[PDB]
Amino acid sequence: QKTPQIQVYSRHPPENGKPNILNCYVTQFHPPHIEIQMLKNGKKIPKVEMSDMSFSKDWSFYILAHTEFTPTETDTYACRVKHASMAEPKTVYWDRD
Amino acid sequence: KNYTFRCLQMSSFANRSWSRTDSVVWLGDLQTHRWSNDSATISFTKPWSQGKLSNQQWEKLQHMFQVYRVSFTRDIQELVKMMSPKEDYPIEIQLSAGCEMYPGNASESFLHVAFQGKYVVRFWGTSWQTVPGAPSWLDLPIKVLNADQGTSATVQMLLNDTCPLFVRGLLEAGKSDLEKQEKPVAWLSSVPSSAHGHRQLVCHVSGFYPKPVWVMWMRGDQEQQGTHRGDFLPNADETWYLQATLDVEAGEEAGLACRVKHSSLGGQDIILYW
Amino acid sequence: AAVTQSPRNKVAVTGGKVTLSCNQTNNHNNMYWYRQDTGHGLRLIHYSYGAGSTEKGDIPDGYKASRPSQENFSLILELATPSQTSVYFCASGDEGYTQYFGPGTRLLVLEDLRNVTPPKVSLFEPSKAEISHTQKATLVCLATGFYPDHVELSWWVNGKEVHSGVCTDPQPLKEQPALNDSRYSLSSRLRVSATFWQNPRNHFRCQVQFYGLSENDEWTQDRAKPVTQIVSAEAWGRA
Amino acid sequence: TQVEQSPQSLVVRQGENCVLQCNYSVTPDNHLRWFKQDTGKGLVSLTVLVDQKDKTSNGRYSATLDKDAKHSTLHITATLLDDTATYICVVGDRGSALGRLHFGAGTQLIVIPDIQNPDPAVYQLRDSKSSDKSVCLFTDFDSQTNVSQSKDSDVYITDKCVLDMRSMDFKSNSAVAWSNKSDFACANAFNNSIIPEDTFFPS
Ligand SMILES: CCCCCCCC/C=C\CCCCCCCC(=O)OC[C@H](CO[C@H]1O[C@H](CO)[C@H](O)[C@H](O)[C@H]1O)OC(=O)CCCCCCCCCCCCCCC
Ligand SMILES: *[C@@H]1O[C@H](CO[C@@H]2O[C@@H](C)[C@@H](O)[C@@H](O)[C@@H]2O)[C@@H](O[C@@H]2O[C@H](CO)[C@@H](O)[C@H](O)[C@H]2NC(C)=O)[C@H](O)[C@H]1NC(C)=O
Ligand SMILES: *[C@@H]1O[C@H](CO)[C@@H](O[C@@H]2O[C@H](CO)[C@@H](O)[C@H](O)[C@H]2NC(C)=O)[C@H](O)[C@H]1NC(C)=O
Ligand SMILES: *[C@@H]1O[C@H](CO)[C@@H](O)[C@H](O)[C@H]1NC(C)=O
Repeated sequence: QKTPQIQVYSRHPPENGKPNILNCYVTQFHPPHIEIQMLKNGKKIPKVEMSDMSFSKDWSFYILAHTEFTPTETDTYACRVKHASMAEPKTVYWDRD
Repeated sequence: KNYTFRCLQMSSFANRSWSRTDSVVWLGDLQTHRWSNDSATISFTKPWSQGKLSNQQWEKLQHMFQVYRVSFTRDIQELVKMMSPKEDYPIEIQLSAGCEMYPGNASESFLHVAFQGKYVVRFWGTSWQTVPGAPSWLDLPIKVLNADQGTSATVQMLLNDTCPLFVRGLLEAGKSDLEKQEKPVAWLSSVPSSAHGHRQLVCHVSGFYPKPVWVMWMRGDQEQQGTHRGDFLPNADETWYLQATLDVEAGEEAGLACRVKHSSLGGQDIILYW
Repeated sequence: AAVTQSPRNKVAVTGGKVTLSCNQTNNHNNMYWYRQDTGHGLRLIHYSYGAGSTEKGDIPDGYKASRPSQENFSLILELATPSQTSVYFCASGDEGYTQYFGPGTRLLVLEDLRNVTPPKVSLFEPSKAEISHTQKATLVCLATGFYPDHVELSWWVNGKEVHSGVCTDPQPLKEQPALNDSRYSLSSRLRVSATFWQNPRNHFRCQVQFYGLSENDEWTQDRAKPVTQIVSAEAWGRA
Repeated sequence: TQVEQSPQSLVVRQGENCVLQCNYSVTPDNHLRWFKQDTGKGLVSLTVLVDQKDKTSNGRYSATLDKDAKHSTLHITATLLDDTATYICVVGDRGSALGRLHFGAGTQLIVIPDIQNPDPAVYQLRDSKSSDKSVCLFTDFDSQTNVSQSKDSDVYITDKCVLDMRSMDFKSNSAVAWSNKSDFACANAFNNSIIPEDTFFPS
């Protein structure tokens, strides 16, 4: 049993008011049963798409969630993840930087 | 010039009834096929997914895998029974089969098995065998599988004949998705470091293909040695993402540039000044 | 490379406990229990991948299995019902696909045992007219008045069993077809050459192994307990 | 179930050929095995077929397998009396012990014995213990003759039966009749079947 790594990042350079795609890449976890949701202001987004789950040479799983989004000043985006290895769900917030 | 073909199978067994198997197929880092448990048939994910196989050959192939999926399910459930109470649910089994191509008429095939996330069994030559580090109880499962002559014959054909023959078709059918060039787009950002007086500079690079890439922080002709380049991260449109970070003194951001090199630019680097 | 079963033949009562045993010395890991019913192939009930293991097959209801050892595999009927009347085959096998089958166990469950009766066995001696006519001599054996119809009939000559020249009715006939608890009768023939029968040193015996009750079955009736037993008749050849 | 056999039963004369079909829908079909079971007895393996288009021989038994057609046949050349049995088609779905066996319900085969020298006769045999109790034996008739049942409630008559005296290369049919009734004699018994008019009745 192994604890997930979560990385959140945009497809294109962020600009307030411009449609973009937000990615949530979840790697390095076992068993492969996992729950991922992408959040807009801490609320489930409907139009979230998942790549097929796969694994690396070292037998660890990964999956890419992505959704359409437009960033602003006040808005917050995150990736919440539930997994058997976690005592509690892990939430990582997107941040331009 | 050196592409690997990977059929990756994931099987989960919760208990004595519940189970699922999904697999995905890759050629290098492009996805060629998907087969969800919930689907009776294998799904193509590239226009050239069939390579140079004819319909009759594909139908036939897809038929034998369909049968395999069901067969494999009942088999594991039955091995568990043979080995219990020694070994019990949940169980995770992963398979990685395929072959690698070399620029002769040359190739090598593999078919590896992991159990609970650990590499334990491979097919080698004419039989299954355990790898170094494997637990001895696996010998019974192996003795059993190896008793099945028809399966070994089938598996030899797949690894020795079918797979290379198949892939060489794919490599011809698929050039120009394989050889495609996508230009990177880069941008700059900055975050506070855990050090009580420092600044972490981030050079985002996204949209490039193929994978090979060079990203470095520069001050004129000078390569900044403290560049930490992140892991390569995928995009949904089959391009790549990567960033490189540099720790800096507050007020030493003066005149730094992030420099990007990629096959797609044709040798006019991206230089972004701060 | 073979498998034994015990007993060969069993008569139980509804609600009895019944244990059918199977035993192999092949050192096979895996043993299997099947039953056979007319109009049906064999159907798997329970099986085993080793000492300690039992596993449900296709029709496990009404049966438990037991694998106390590599050698032994039991099928147990904690509460017998008539619907379990069947012939039961045990088998064993290694990692291969071959399964080696036992000789089989004919089991009959009954509503009550009150009617169970061992046979009376008689032997009839070959006719002179036969002998002079054909130079052959036929012996005939009658088992009569028994119930149920679970008998094995065999011929023995000088204490050795014989099969050549033998034939036994394919099924027993009912002594009284108007009654459902009718007794049965069975006949058999052994034919030998005149010279063989005319030797006063040859000992002929007709043996009927009857399957009935056991030492743990309760018997409330006055008559002799009709237990599993053998009954036979004998004759010596005469000049 | 997933294995059908045909015919359900058949009757042949000694020395004739016959062919037995098996059709199945078992997936996967690693192998198919044919079994002989004598009445009463257990399962004796005749032959196993493994290949995509296999053919097997074993004495007077030969067999074919077509895995595409999912079809097998069993040929018997020159049947003998001991071929009287039930023949069972079994399909196994793995090449190992992880497999399950799929059983057909079998094909019953009866072989009619050739009687070379009919010498039909009815004999009286006496009981070795009580010599006034007896049976009647109708014997040496050929297989054209059928033995009918008891025209009475107190007379008993068995069906015909063959015995093979292996070393003399000699086979014979026979039936037995008996009764307790006062007026019972062997001229009376079998006054019921169509007895061959030329039957020997010793006085
Ligand atoms: C080209 C595009 C591909 C897209 C599909 C993606 C999915 C591919 C993923 C993996 C590829 C692997 C290829 C396998 C092909 C086999 C073909 C086949 O017919 O086999 C069917 C057989 C059916 O086998 C039967 O039919 C055959 C013809 O169909 C032959 O007649 C055989 O003799 C007969 O037995 O099922 C198996 O027995 C497969 C064995 C399962 C493999 C497991 C090995 C791992 C052991 C792990 C140990 C841990 C156990 C846990 C203990 C508690
Ligand atoms: C198929 O090739 C194997 C050996 O090739 C290796 O195993 C394959 C499954 C695959 O992993 C390849 O990349 C490997 O290079 C043959 O196995 C040999 O068989 C011979 C005789 O049959 C035997 O003497 C050798 O010891 C075996 N080799 C090894 C390494 O164990 C196999 O025969 C080939 N099968 C067919 C059907 O062509
Ligand atoms: C994965 O697919 C298998 C095979 O399609 C599913 O098993 C089926 O389950 C349904 C509903 O429980 C049954 O009615 C079918 O008969 C089953 N088919 C077989 C071949 O067993 C299984 O449910 C799927 N697993 C998951 C988690 O969805
Ligand atoms: C088996 O597994 C599933 C999936 O985890 C679980 O939800 C279900 O309750 C289990 N069923 C049984 C009978 O154990």
